[PDB]
Amino acid sequence: VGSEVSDKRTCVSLTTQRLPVSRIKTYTITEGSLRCVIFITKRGLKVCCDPQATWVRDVVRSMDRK
Amino acid sequence: VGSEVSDKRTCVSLTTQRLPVSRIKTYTITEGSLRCVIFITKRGLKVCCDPQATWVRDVVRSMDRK
Repeated sequence: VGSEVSDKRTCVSLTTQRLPVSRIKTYTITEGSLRCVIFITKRGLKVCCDPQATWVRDVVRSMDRK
Repeated sequence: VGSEVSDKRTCVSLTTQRLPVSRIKTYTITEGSLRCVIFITKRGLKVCCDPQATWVRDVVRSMDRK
């Protein structure tokens, strides 16, 4: 959520229950080059599948040899 | 049988994306005393959390090898 609503990621957040969870944990699903992140919260869950969509050449990484 | 039906599989579902998935799979979360079942589909995601209440006898799912 922010002061802009255009392109975040394709994530959906569904609110269910109000029962406490052990910890707000995130699960990553990786199937067929598809990532999915699940946020378990005490008021709902966020599930966000990403087919490496945001994976562009940003920043440009280069590992220092050693 | 009729219009009386407040009982349903209490799962929250949203349809997002349209990319084919490797397998419509389910991940079952068990954190604390909370169970959750996540359906990955090629056009949506179903997250069904169960704090151990939706225990009905049907479906009969042999655990698809995660």
